[PDB]
Amino acid sequence: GKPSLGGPFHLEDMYGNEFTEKNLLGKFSIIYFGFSNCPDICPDELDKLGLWLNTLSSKYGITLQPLFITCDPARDSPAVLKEYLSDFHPSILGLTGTFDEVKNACKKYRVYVDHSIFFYLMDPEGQFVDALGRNYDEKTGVDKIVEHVKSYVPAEQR
Ligand SMILES: [Cu+2]
Ligand SMILES: [Cu+2]
Ligand SMILES: [Cu+2]
Repeated sequence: GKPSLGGPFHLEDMYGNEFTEKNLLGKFSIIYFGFSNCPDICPDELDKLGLWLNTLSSKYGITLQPLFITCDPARDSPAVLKEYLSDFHPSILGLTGTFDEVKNACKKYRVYVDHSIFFYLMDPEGQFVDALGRNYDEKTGVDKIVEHVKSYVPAEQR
C-alpha cells in the first residue's frame, strides 16, 4: 500500500521554463531531492543515477526523465543548478523556484542533508510506483526500474 506521494507542484527548470506535475505525463520520471551545497551524499547519488540512465538506455532501450529538485531555493537559482549539474549526466534537469513553490514540492513528496537518500519513480500517469533507496546498487536498481517500465499498462486496460 504505497503512500500518496507526489501531487501538483509549480517550479521552473535550470533554464527558466515552466515545469509542473503535468510535465511528468507520458513518460517514466525519476526524481531526486538535494542541493548544490550538499556534502558527499548527493554527489554520490547523482553519479549513481548516471550509471542507471546509461545502462537503461543502452541495455534496455529505456529512456527516463531525470529531475533534480533543489531544497535550498535560497542559493540554488537556475544558473547555479546548471553549473552544479555540469559534472553529472547531461540528461538530468534541475528544477527550482521560490521558497513557497519549492516548499510545496518537498512536502508533496514527504521530504519534510540526510533525507536525499531516495529516487522517486513516477509512471506516465504521474503516479508514484517505487522509491529506490541506498540499498540498490548500480545493478539492482536497473533491474527494479526495468520491471516497472515493462509491466506498466495505461491503467485504461484497452
Ligand atoms: Cu531537502
Ligand atoms: Cu526539500
Ligand atoms: Cu524542504
